[PDB]
Amino acid sequence: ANMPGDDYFRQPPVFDTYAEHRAYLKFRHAVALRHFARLGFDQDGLAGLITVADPEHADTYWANPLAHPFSTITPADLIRVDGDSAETVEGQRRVNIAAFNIHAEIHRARPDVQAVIHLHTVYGRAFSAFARKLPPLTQDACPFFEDHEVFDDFTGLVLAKDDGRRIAKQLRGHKAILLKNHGLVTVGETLDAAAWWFTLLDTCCHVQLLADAAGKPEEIPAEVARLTGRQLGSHLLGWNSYQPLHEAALARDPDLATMEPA
Amino acid sequence: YFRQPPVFDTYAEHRAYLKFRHAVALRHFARLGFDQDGLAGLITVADPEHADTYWANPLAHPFSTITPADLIRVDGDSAETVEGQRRVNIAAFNIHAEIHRARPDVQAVIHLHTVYGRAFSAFARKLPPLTQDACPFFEDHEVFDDFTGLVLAKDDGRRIAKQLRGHKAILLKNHGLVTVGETLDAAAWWFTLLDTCCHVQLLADAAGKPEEIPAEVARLTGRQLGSHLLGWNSYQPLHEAALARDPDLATMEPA
Amino acid sequence: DYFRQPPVFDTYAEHRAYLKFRHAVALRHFARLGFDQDGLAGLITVADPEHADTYWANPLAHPFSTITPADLIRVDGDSAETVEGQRRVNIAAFNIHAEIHRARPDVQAVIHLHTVYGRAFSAFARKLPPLTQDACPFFEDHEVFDDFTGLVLAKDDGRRIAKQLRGHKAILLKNHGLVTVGETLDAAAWWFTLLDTCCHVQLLADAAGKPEEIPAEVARLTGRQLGSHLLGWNSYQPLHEAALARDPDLATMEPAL
Amino acid sequence: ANMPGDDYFRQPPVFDTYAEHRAYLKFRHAVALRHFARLGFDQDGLAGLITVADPEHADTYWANPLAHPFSTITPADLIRVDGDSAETVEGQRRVNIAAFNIHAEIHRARPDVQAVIHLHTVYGRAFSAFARKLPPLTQDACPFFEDHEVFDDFTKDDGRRIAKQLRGHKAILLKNHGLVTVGETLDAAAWWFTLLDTCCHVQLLADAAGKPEEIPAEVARLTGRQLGSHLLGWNSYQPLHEAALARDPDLATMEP
Ligand SMILES: CC(C)=CCc1cc(C(=O)O)ccc1O
Ligand SMILES: CC(C)=CCc1cc(C(=O)O)ccc1O
Ligand SMILES: CC(C)=CCc1cc(C(=O)O)ccc1O
Ligand SMILES: CC(C)=CCc1cc(C(=O)O)ccc1O
Ligand SMILES: [Fe+3]
Ligand SMILES: [Fe+3]
Ligand SMILES: [Fe+3]
Ligand SMILES: [Fe+3]
Repeated sequence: ANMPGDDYFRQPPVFDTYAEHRAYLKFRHAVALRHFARLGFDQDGLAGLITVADPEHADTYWANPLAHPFSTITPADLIRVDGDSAETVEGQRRVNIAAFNIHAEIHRARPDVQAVIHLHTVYGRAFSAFARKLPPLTQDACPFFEDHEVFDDFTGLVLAKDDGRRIAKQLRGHKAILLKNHGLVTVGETLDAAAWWFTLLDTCCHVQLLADAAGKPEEIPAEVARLTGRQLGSHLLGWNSYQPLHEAALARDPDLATMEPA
Repeated sequence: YFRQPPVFDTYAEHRAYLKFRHAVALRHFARLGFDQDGLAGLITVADPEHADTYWANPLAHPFSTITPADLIRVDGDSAETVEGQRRVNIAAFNIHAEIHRARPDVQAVIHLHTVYGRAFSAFARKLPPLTQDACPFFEDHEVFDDFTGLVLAKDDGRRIAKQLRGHKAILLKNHGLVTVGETLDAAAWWFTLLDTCCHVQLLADAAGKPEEIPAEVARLTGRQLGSHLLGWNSYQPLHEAALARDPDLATMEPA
Repeated sequence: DYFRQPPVFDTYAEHRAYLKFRHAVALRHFARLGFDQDGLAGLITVADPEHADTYWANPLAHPFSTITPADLIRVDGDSAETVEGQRRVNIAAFNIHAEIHRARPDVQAVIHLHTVYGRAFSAFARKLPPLTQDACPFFEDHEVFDDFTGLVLAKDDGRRIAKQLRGHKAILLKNHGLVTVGETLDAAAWWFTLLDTCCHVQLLADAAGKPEEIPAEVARLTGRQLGSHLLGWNSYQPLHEAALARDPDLATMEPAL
Repeated sequence: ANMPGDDYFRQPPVFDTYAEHRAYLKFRHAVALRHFARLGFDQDGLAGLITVADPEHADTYWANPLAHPFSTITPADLIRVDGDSAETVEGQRRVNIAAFNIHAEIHRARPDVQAVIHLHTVYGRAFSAFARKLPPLTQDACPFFEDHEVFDDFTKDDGRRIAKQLRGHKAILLKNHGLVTVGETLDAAAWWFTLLDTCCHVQLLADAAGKPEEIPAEVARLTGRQLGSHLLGWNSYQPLHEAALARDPDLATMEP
């Protein structure tokens, strides 16, 4: 309505060639893993995965390889994985096939999505144990209002594609899904937006848990939550919100910063 | 016994001091983790010469890397950047400009989105005088008891400014904390202290049923520890600690 | 093919050098997590591969953050005397570890560190529920030691703990803290790391409300999938590597092969 | 009881000269402040104070000066303060006179005590709001069992009242305020402070999570005797001192 004008926010970049787009994505992919490591989302052993669709090779995805610590990962460590077979088509190492099954099915169900993020975190795990939608407790939780789901089954590791299919079906067109008794998944039209939604979702889980422990807080009414969610929950806002996180992660590691593509 | 805020002979010297302190305060807040909030956080500092214009951190610049040269000067009425190229967060700026207009005594307004501040703000409740450290807020802060989404209309900023009255802080319910100060330093101390007090209150409420300090004691304590002089002085080691962490920024310190 | 396998060594000397290096790095990993703040309380023992009933240990009072392979001491199981090195072990903690080692010839390493979440959860004298997938490795595979008699200054109290542990991967010493074991140091250190985080999650969820646990039959299946030695060993690898990357100086002490 | 023999633990050092003793104490004092800064106990503005009695000059105390951040302090920044007047007798800067009044009265009441520590912390502040003794919830809390008090009022006369309530104990909880510990050495005092804050953290979390069971008094008292002596506190602090040194090579070089 009285939202800022067209030129207020920065726009996601567009690239001439697939190779230029790919170099940009692999760098942002590595930086996002460094950002998540610094938040402590790298402690979960082999559980964490970020997939980014290759712009040129349909139905193949860049991924962090099994067991590589997020804190040291570089673009050259990323592997490209075939969606259907989960086989590595570029690189030597394998992906986490269970996590990858979930991601590939989400990617297949969501052609609009460039990136899927699933990391095992403390606040995310704890909140997921309630099998409950994230309430619109504060303005910052409103981007998820009427735009996330709870996957209300838990059948162990997703070793059958059918489990991935069921998760993707429950996600529908939403930005996030809570795997009950498991943890958070976010998606985005860009890696940047996906990584912002993940960061924000974990912080919202933290806030909700603490407020519930401390007393009986009041949530924002639906009508205001929905308005606020429209204001703050768009791809453009998510992409823009991620930028200082990317930049801050660069400033922290001069070595990674030097690998930024021309 | 206490140090006094400095006096300057020229606007240029005063301005350079303010911009340096402004950037260091952002580095202090980044180190506390208050830089995780995307585009939400804002600190405004009145320019000492140019009435009704305010230095601000620009939209999307990470607090951890910001320098004086990154700060933008923004016109209070239009929210237009009049010095620098980048834009301010116009929603947050609407709140700050209205508070500045309502409070000629205030040099600085701070609003950052934090975990403890967000959580506590969800209760729409004044911060109790639970410990000595919470007493600076006792009978000196308000709750803004409305939430209508982003503050995109100056009128909503006006309402917040009206509710703040002469107080040092206001809790925007279901949103987060705002503090003010006669100096940037005092404002940044109040913000730091308020977040810690929110943390302590939430933990104590979760753990059981704690007892507050009685109002009579709280008010006396609050007078002792809630003055501008105390707030300004309390901030000094925080400024210095932030400097020690970045030698590069430390070299940009004016004389 | 998919998972890596623990290494096999041709000589006791090569095995030993590998273990001491991994032992030091594990202590660096735990320091970084803040599990080094407990004064003298924390202990990791690693069985020597050649010398029966003797154990490498971190020495009393050496900070985890600076420890190197050369600082580790080898301790006799029965006497708790240092047989290699100069310094003494924490004899109370060692009594527990020696008895567990004696009871569990399959175990290479025993880990006991005093942590905030571990201590807090241990105050409830309660098994760790299968609240999330990550807690399932402990499902039907850990015990609670349901006595607390002070420092373990008698072998007999170590015996009681070892008896209650049975064949499990972990035991919660009530009003005290966590102990994990493993067929390798790596797996033991992964179980400890994971156990502490699971204690954290359980405490927060119980504080926040009334969460629902995974049903037993699903928990048991998940626990078999994620609770094997192979999975534990593999899960630890990025933690070892991340600790190395943090200290180039320690990283240079890595043995070859 | 079944406790280790004579030579098992290291002993606090003895010096032949006050000059050597003093240089040792000032170095340890600076390092302890670095240790506490790293724990985040430096966030509390002007609130935090560590006093260390000078070994030679009666009723005078080394202190961190008002408003110097803990993270950067060196031995040369410490000031020596007269107990009675709170005047700086060595150095230029002033101490926090309010906090110092509490410390000086504690020192006066406790000739056995070398060091008094009062820092404002999150878990300490929160737990102190309950005006309740720290229960023997885990082994680690047992050093405080029957060896700490709650000051059941609101903050020289105030210092006197605190010192009276502390009696011969290692710690006192200032209700609705925060923690104080003391020690026969700086090292032991700093260990008790570190440990006390962690114990407050554990107690708060366990009380939030449900209804935990404490160690019975008889076992708590035995455990407290095993782990709550000066010797054990001194020894427990040593890795914390050494770890703090390893973190700052620059401070490490100032070691006497
Ligand atoms: C067995 C396998 C293919 C992968 C291992 C693995 C997967 C996951 C997960 O997807 O949640 C979590 C932890 C973990 O270790
Ligand atoms: C639409 C717009 C002007 C600004 C962005 C923006 C503002 C705020 C806020 O003021 O609370 C929080 C997050 C955020 O992204
Ligand atoms: C008296 C003695 C042998 C050892 C010291 C000692 C042991 C323990 C323990 O095992 O839990 C914890 C702390 C500590 O200081
Ligand atoms: C007025 C004065 C001498 C000191 C100020 C001061 C005292 C205290 C305290 O004693 O608890 C805490 C914070 C603080 O800022
Ligand atoms: Fe998973
Ligand atoms: Fe805001
Ligand atoms: Fe122990
Ligand atoms: Fe105080």
